[PDB]
Amino acid sequence: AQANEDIVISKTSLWKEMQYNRDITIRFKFANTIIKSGGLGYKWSEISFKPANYQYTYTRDGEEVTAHTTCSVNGVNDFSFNGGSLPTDFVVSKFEVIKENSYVYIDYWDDSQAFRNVVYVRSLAANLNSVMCTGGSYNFSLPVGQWPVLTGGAVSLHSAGVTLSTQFTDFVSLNSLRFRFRLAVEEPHFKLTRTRLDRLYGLPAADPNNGKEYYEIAGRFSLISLVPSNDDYQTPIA
Amino acid sequence: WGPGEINDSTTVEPLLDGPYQPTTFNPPVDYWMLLAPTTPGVIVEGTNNTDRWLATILIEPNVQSENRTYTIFGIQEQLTVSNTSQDQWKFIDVVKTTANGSIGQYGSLLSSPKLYAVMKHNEKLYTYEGQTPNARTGHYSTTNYDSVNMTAFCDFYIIPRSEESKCTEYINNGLPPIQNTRAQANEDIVISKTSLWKEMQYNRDITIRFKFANTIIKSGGLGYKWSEISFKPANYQYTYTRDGEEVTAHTTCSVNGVNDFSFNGGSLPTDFVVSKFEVIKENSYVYIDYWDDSQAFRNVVYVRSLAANLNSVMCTGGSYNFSLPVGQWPVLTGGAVSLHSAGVTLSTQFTDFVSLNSLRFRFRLAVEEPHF
Amino acid sequence: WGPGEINDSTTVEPLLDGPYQPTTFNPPVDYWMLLAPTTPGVIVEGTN
Repeated sequence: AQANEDIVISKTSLWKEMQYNRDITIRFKFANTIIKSGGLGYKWSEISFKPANYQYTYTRDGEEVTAHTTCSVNGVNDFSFNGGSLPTDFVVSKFEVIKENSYVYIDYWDDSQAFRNVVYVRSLAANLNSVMCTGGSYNFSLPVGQWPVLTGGAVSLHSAGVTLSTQFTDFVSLNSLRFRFRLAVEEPHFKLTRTRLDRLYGLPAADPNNGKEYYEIAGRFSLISLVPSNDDYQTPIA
Repeated sequence: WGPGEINDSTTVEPLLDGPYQPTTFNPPVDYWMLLAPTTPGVIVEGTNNTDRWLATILIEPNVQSENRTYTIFGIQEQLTVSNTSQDQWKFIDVVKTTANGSIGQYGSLLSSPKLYAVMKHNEKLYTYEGQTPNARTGHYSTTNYDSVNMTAFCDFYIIPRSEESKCTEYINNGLPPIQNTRAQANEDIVISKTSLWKEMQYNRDITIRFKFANTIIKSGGLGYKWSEISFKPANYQYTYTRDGEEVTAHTTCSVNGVNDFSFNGGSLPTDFVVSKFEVIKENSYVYIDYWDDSQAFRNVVYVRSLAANLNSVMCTGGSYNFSLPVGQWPVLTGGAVSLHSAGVTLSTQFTDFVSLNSLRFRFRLAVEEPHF
Repeated sequence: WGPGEINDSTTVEPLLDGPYQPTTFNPPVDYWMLLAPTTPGVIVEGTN
């Protein structure tokens, strides 16, 4: 119920704007957990994705960069392929599948002077080269009968802008950054086993690594921010 | 100014209702019922249990005219049945009169793909017939015998009214049932010269108006087989009286930390089947955004810090019901969570050369003593 | 900087029981089967 007031905390200062251009690469990977439902032999509940943090190492003009990255997915489509109703059927709750209506919400962190410099950023554009993602295989164990395997899945990637976010607590400030991505479906399909409905488009949630090393993407930086600099009174009348 | 949202919900694509237990039914009016057989013989017994006692027989190929006992209703009954071709099955119909009634010989269909679906419409049982190339329909003189009760003897699928074209296509072809089928330099260029900047501490009396947006959608089935109870963001416009000037604002809402359940109350096609049932609990997050118009809010960018002392508020729920034409309906009543202030974050979008921002407000929640 | 985001915490724990189909069954080892009818007459039928 108090009134309006404006209070200053300290006096004026000098500020400079500077373009930043760095050659960059990013390392990329998924993660998964398989939480099955309780039951006798044929029960599955969740096959979904989780984020994780990683460390890596680059080279640029003879300088080392330790990295920190984390992966997540936005707008993931969901399926539930019913396997029947009998106590030995493939009753299942939740499958995770991706379509080009889904997005990616990965983070990216360094220790270089460039990232340390940019907090008060105006414009941040980049040119990330499109890459490929594929799928592998994952089997199941059953009391009897054959064994069903999730298999296959491929997509393309495409840049969809950058988003920066900052978390403010009662005590400290938390910086963060994301990376939106557009997905483009490819030809390999889901070779999921032991049920009728098959040959769809997208990726599964079972094998995101596929035995590969990791996922690498290269790109560029275009940045602008405000930094302190030197005075200009040295040449008052040039 | 714009919002930021996290969500995905699409559970409405089974397109196959699934196999069901063989059980005595009281099937409702004007509905389609798939007949999935295992071995030729008796499929379903359906009777008016006063006058009419109906069933049908599937027949293996290459069988000569032979009467065979079959213990329908616990009593045998013989009928001369013969087969002509060497690759197709046969379909017939039987009409009974009483407990020891006569036999009404009907039913005719050449069966390549081993499936059936023969149902009623407009107080009239419509029969089907033929062979996969250009098989067609018929009907029997069933003058409103709709009190008939089925008795399923196999596992089967169910279909509603308005897509009889697709069920005709399927009885023509059948489902595909295959289960286990198989760079350079790094420079920094200057934009322009320096600039002068000062920093200001701004405090405003803050009032926020809030209401939530909900959606209920029916899932295909018999009246209760539902999953989708979805959540939506809200959008409003507001007016404020603060220091003589008027304030306009917009606000959206979203929630993270989904706490979902399901009521799988049985397996019969009239049982209480709920697949997705979300009730929030104390360890989740709610989100609020601002599109304000104030001069102080006009200048919110390049923030060093922003604290805001808020008031804890009460949030309660209401009641809901359903309508399936049998029994007595259940009621969904409850809902109460006290809301407390929590951390506040800022996020900025970017595209081409313009920026989009959003003030995101997080609130910690708590459950109350009143019970539900 | 530090890790901040929450995509989704899918907390679905609705199962502590489950209804099944009154048909035949082959029992495996080390489990239990609950049965409770309401109609007078035999309900359980076991045969070896």
